Amino acid sequence: SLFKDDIQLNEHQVAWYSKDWTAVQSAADSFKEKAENEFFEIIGAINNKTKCSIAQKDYSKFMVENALSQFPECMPAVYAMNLIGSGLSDEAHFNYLMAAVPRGKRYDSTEVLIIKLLAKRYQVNTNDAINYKSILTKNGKLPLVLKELKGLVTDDFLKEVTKNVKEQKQLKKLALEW
Amino acid sequence: MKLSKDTTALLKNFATINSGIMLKSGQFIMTRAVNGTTYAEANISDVIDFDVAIYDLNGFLGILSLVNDDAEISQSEDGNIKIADARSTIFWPAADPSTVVAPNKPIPFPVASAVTEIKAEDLQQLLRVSRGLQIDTIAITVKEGKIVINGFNKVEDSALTRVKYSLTLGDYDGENTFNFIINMANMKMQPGNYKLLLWAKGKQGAAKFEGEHANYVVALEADSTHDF
Amino acid sequence: MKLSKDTTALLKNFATINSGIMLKSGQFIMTRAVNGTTYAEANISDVIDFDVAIYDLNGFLGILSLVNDDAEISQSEDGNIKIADARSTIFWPAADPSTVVAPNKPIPFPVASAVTEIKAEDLQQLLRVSRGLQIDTIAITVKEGKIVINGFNKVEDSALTRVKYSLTLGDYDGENTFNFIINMANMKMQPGNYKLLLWAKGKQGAAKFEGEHANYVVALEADSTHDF
Amino acid sequence: TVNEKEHILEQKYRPSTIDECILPAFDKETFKSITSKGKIPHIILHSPSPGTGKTTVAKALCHDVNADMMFVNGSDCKIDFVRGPLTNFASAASFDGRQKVIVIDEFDRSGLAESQRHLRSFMEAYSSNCSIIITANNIDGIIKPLQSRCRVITFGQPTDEDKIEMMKQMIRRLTEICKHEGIAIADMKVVAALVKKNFPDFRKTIGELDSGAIDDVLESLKNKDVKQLRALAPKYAADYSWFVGKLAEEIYSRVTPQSIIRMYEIVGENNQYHGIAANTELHLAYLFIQLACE
Amino acid sequence: SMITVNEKEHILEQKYRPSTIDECILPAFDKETFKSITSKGKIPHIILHSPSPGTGKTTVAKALCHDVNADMMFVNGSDCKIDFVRGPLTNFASAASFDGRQKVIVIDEFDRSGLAESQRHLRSFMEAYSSNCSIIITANNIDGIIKPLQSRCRVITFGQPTDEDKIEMMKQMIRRLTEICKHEGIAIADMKVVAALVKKNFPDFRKTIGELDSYSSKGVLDAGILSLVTNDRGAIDDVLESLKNKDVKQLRALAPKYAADYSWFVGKLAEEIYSRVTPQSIIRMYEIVGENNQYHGIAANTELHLAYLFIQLACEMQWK
Amino acid sequence: ITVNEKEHILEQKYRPSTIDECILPAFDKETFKSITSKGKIPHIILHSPSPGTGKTTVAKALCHDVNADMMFVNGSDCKIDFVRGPLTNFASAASFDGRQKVIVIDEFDRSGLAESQRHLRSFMEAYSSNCSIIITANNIDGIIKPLQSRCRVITFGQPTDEDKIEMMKQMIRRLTEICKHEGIAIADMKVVAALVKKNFPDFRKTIGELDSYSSKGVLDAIDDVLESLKNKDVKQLRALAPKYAADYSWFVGKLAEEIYSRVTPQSIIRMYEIVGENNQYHGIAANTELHLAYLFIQLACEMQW
Amino acid sequence: SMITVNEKEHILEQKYRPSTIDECILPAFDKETFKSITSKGKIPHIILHSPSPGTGKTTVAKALCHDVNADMMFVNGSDCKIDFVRGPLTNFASAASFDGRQKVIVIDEFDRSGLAESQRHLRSFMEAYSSNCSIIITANNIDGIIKPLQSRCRVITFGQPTDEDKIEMMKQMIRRLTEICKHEGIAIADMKVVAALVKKNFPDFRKTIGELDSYSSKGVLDAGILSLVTNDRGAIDDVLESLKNKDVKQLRALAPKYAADYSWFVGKLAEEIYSRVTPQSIIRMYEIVGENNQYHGIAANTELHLAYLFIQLACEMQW
DNA sequence: GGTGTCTA
DNA sequence: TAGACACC
Ligand SMILES: Nc1ncnc2c1ncn2[C@@H]1O[C@H](COP(=O)(O)OP(=O)(O)O)[C@@H](O)[C@H]1O
Ligand SMILES: [Mg+2]
Ligand SMILES: [Mg+2]
Ligand SMILES: [Mg+2]
Repeated sequence: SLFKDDIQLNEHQVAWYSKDWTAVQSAADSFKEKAENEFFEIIGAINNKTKCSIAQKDYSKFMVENALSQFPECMPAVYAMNLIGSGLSDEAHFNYLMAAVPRGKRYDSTEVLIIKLLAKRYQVNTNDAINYKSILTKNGKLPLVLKELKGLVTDDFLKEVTKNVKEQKQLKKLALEW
Repeated sequence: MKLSKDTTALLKNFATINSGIMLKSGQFIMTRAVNGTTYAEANISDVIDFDVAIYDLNGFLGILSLVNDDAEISQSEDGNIKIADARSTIFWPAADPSTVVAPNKPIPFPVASAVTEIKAEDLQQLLRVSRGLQIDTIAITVKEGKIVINGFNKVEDSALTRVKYSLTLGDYDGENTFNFIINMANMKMQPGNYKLLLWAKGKQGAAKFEGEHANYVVALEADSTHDF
Repeated sequence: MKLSKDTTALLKNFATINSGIMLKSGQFIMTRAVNGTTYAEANISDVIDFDVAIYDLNGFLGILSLVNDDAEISQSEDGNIKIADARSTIFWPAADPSTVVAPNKPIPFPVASAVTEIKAEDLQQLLRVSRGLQIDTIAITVKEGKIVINGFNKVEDSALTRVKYSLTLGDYDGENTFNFIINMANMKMQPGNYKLLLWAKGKQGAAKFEGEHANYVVALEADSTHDF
Repeated sequence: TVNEKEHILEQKYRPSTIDECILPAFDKETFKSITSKGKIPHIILHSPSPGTGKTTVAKALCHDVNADMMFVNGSDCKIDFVRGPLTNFASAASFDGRQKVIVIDEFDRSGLAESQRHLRSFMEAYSSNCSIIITANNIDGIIKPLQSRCRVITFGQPTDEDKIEMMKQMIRRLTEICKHEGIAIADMKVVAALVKKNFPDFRKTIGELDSGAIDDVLESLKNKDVKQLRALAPKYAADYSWFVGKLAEEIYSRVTPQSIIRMYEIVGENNQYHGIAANTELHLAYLFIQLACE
Repeated sequence: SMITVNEKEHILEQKYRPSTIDECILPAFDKETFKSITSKGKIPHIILHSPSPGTGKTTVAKALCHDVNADMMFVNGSDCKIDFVRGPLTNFASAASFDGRQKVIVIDEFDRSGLAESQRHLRSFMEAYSSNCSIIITANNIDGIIKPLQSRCRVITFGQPTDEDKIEMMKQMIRRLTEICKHEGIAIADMKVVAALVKKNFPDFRKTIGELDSYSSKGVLDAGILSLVTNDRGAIDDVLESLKNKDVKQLRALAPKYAADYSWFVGKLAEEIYSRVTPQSIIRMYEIVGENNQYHGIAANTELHLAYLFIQLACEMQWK
Repeated sequence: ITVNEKEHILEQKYRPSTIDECILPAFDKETFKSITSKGKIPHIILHSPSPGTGKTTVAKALCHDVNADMMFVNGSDCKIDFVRGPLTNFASAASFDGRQKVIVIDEFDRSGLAESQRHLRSFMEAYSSNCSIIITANNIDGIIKPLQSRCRVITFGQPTDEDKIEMMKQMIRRLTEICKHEGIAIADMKVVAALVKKNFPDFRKTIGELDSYSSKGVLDAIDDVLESLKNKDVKQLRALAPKYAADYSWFVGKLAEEIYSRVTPQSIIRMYEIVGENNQYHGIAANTELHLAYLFIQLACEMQW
Repeated sequence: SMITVNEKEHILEQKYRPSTIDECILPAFDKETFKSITSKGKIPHIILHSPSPGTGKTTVAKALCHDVNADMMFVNGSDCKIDFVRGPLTNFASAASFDGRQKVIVIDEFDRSGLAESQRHLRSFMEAYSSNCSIIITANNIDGIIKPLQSRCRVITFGQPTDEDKIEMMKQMIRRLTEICKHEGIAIADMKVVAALVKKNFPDFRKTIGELDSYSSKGVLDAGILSLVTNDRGAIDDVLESLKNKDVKQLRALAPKYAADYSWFVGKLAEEIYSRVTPQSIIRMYEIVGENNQYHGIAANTELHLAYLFIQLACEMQW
């Protein structure tokens, strides 16, 4: 591009050939299945009783547990996995549910910022800090405190919130609508 | 405003005490470690002409050194910092004051309990040796009619029994015993010569190093003993 | 005792062979890698006046370089090491001999099987090139009536078939084939010129580099082969 | 005393000193007793009834001793956080030579178990400079060797005398802030009907002005529906120990004699296994269905 | 005269920490077994484990070193991650006792779960330098120390004295509390309140000196406070009577009363229900109470869990 | 029959060199000649799953038979750093002459390797024109879905009764020739076909046992617990418990793993309640050795398979 | 004398560490299998694994080397991260010795979980120079060593002797403890206290010499000290007898006696009730005790929780 | 989830 | 400095 009649060179060639590894690294990353699609992929197997394995997959004991608890027919097994579920292999806790719940069919970040924000300013727990968001959003509407306390957003502070570009998106969001 | 090579020298040092700084129009700069264990203050030859908080002071100073000395720092149209060079213009962010830690006021230092001095190359040996011997705490105390500094490695020696290093500052006139313990982590002073002013009232204590360029007050540790 | 800049030069080198050292009163110092694969010995100009084991020899040497040259090392009152400067005193720990690996005695080197020499700048090229080509093993062997060194990368070439580097030391008079393999990781000699004495009896083998400042014996790997 | 800038009444009116707090007889005197010595030992302040404002008493004892005070949300006190900030704080002698006091609020959060054990050697480590004040809803969440280095002080059972006198204190205080905040007093039985409505929890009653009944659940169990129950469960996850008590209490009267024998097996068994159960919110859901059925 | 006052300390359970092994209040054998160690001058690898806090573990560790004039490295066990063991602890075990002082590493509160790896690394390390340097480990829960490590150590176990030893320690602790009051300007009105402290929380001699500090608020001490101290540990009659009457209102109300000490109460209960009930109901009263006791500490609300016991008992207990 | 001399283990030293010398089922053998004739090798994943069938052996030989320039890399070894440096180096580093470049990546189904897998799927888009990839797997699910796209995955195993008959024969005849070079003696020829039967699938397993027995230069694991639970006895279980007291967290993991396959579907739901409850209460339990005994009995009672 | 003394050591379980393979107390076969090795002079790759500490693993490793006049590199297995294996261990396996001494690397306590990669790196490295240098691994838990490694080694497993072997070892250990007392100036009043130490903690010969150090406080083993050794792991007879008699008064009273160490007691109990009771009652005694043990530490009152066990047992146990 | 360790 | 792995 600046050489007209170049050949083709897909995303992957350009990466690997030039040796910037962030593109290669991102080139690897793009191929992998979307987290949300995996979480859906799994829940349906237990349910509709179809094949799949994990360990090729991201697994939240919570998610399956929660998502499952939805149908009162599942609830007995969700319980056992609840009391007992600790220290079972993510893989085991998978196979319990599999041969356990018989039939089938099936059908915060931003707030965390606000909250861990509020507790740090007033030196209080994450418990009142919920009640503090409440007492404001209703009353006083609290963009007005979101105004004083936009002040402390420091870059270091973002890392305790979340681990990714999702954080610097927030950086601005709160520099914004108040 | 413009900043001389001496001022930025000073400022880089303060940056080691605290990553940010709050600069206020006048000829006086000061900072304190976030943890309040070390405080620095200096008069400067340049005049700071506007209030500004800088979040990464080390980064700011690096940029400065990339411009001519005549480069004119001013307040930006939108409020941030504007470094203006002959042909070039740089923009550095002003920080919300509520995000950067500053001392309230310069509290006068109490008249000294003890007074001595430390020579520039002795303070250097102490710092340097300190990384090598792994001396993480030092004690300004009295031995044989002289003021000495004793280094100890507190991880390996809890009581400060085994003395890895000793430096002799000068003879001591008074009759008082004082064992003033300091945390190496808090000796941030830029290299040079320092009047050393020790002060204590009961469990309270502080040491003020008074140099040509600046002053440093630094807290003495809990274990400190004395009859002052 | 006092240590000249040459002795500490040497000592820093030995420190690369083994992290500690056992120093004995006399003009002779020696060390051996913990794994016994490389041994060094040197006569020094300074006289060591007391037996002492040093656990981190690199650390010790760093400290030394922070004092004047006249700094007088002696045995500490409690036995550790005392480095005494004009105005300052440093204390470094003596180590329990049972924790530091030392060679037993200097075993005489067997009369050489083969003798050659290696020039200071050739030894340097070999070491330097070695990091760049990734040559982790070398072979002193015979080709076309001359003693050559051949480097190989043993991870990518198991047999030592593909030769990445070759250096020609000198012609070879005898009729014997010998392929003497050395592990790059064991060439620790300080840069300089070395008489090179190769020796082998059956599966046994060792190479002694004999320099002006010191000697180094270093094991030939099990895959070395010969006619001796 | 006001902090005339701050944005929240409980925060703007927080009693600065130890008298200005609304408390039990035996309790105020015990606390006076402590600050009297001018130096604070290691303390566990434990509730368990909420909104009695543990962290307020604490923030107070520190003020009466004129101590430099580091605050930590208990949720936030993690192993490494204790290793640097606290140790950074705990270690240094203060230029002004007050006592450093670490207040750790609500230390009965969960995986903090390990930071608790790190602290056993610590507390003995800096005794002169420092003390810790732990704030717990349930003591059994403070590990026993920590309980041992600490004064355990355990809050309040207002005497009937306390009751009335506290009550007058809560009216003349609440009166005073509606003053400063320029809010209108239309009736003086509406003030005192707040001081009564939620009594031991004043922090609560002031949070009402800055704008429970188990009925919602009791009603959903009768209706035997899931959507409502499933939703109500996470609401009470917070204090299960309290809620489960209130539940057995009101279901006992409202249900058949045969169902009383069963409601106890169900709730007893559930209560019994809480703390084993991974997800407490779900474990509560499991109770609700079980109950609506039987 | 004798008692050790650190005097840089206000906190008082620590102002009064014993500096030597004699000043230590311990079982007869463990005291001699420690006296034995200090005489020889060379300390073996020891584990001192409670579990219950307050028994003298970390005091005895420091004392053993004092008494031997050891060169001691005191160390927070939580801070011994493996790198710390490889670096500073190794750098120390290895270094050459010169002052001619035996080197001891005291690793305090070393019973953490995830220090398992630092622990495995010590098992080689403890043998390698056993010539030069010995290790004293302090722990509340010994299972958190790996077997290979217990095996390398003499395991002395605190806080389970023989009744004969238990008695002698409670005599010496009382005597101590006295000598401590003397120096703190605390007046002792009744001596009964001082022995009640010693008995009330016995194994633990920290809380024991802790409660005393607590009460000198208006210093000296009276008998009036004695009623504060002893409390009421008597009469199960109210409950025993309500279980016969098989009613709920009474039981429901009595439960929160005893929530405080369940471990004590449940013991007293099984004791007196055993005699007052039928033989067949004895086999059942044990299943019921045993099962209940067993699950206390799992149970969220202890007050309710106690309620659940009472009903269960009124139902199945049948008796005159 | 080919010998790589200077090799220690017979399984390394006798390594069928050609897709012909490999002992294989009907379709499987025809399949690889099918491939070796076209003189070029596509992107492949051979997966077994039952081990010792000859994955890594067919892989290496496919290179041979086409006279490949082969780069052989084991999967545990093929790392975020290796894929970028040597692998890329070889692909883009030029061999003159004929030889075709093929990168055999062995046992690439390994837990932490999934990033090294993605990085290669992209690699394949990058370098495929100039080389070709053969990955080997015990469990294909150890492989990301996208490598299972651009790779032809051929599945080993299941010889027909005809093939069984005729493969046995080849491993028996092939066992004779090893023993001829080795100076090992065959006392009974029915005892050699006792081993070709006993573990039939497993062609790699048969050769380690053979080394074991030549001690006298002639021919004649959770298993211990898994076996004792089937036998439902106590003396054995009671004794095995203290053995594993050491790492319970590891052992209990391995146990649920292998009992899951070996037991009935209804017993799976139960084995989890039993083991889950046990694991759950470890660390409460005073005596961990006994607490483990308590598990074993509980399991022998309720498990059936 | 008849006992090696490291003599730079006060710690005494280590002052007395056997220097050779004969001085080692081991099962009959493993001693001959080790004798066999040292005679030939070239040592194979061995794993010596306990698990239970104290059985001779790291003593035997050092002895094999002594007896062969090996050139030995002793190494803390925890320190073997992969770089150390590529570096110094390779540098050593490769080197040519020359004293004509067989090279042995002893990797002590090599059973760590995360040294898994260093382990995979040895499986190539062990074959490559097996000509030159042999590796002796010591471990408490063998599953922490990868299969491919076990497979490359002779795995000799300590601490499970035959009853015939168990007897001989306890005779030799007693004999040893004696010879060690002799040299330490410890007077032996009753010999019963010395055999009680050997039996009390048997597999482990470290604690066994450790307990002995513990008891010399008064430099005598008199019957007054023999009284001590019986008590710690002592007779469960009083309870075993009360369970047969199925009475409560006795059981109720015996419970608080053993509250102290429940973890030890419950172990001794299951041990002796197993033999003395019916086969059907064995399956039950485990459910009962297992369930009890399992919930100890949840249980408020441990003394009562123990009472609850006893009744439960007297009811369901038959013999 | 937290903490630790190791390899990259 | 992360992610992989392992143990609460
Ligand atoms: N199908 C086979 N034909 C011939 N030899 C085999 C076969 N399978 C395994 N072997 C023996 O095992 C060795 C390695 O086999 P490999 O193919 O790595 O086993 P796996 O199926 O687990 O990958 C070979 O050198 C060979 O002697
Ligand atoms: Mg302690
Ligand atoms: Mg293979
Ligand atoms: Mg060992």
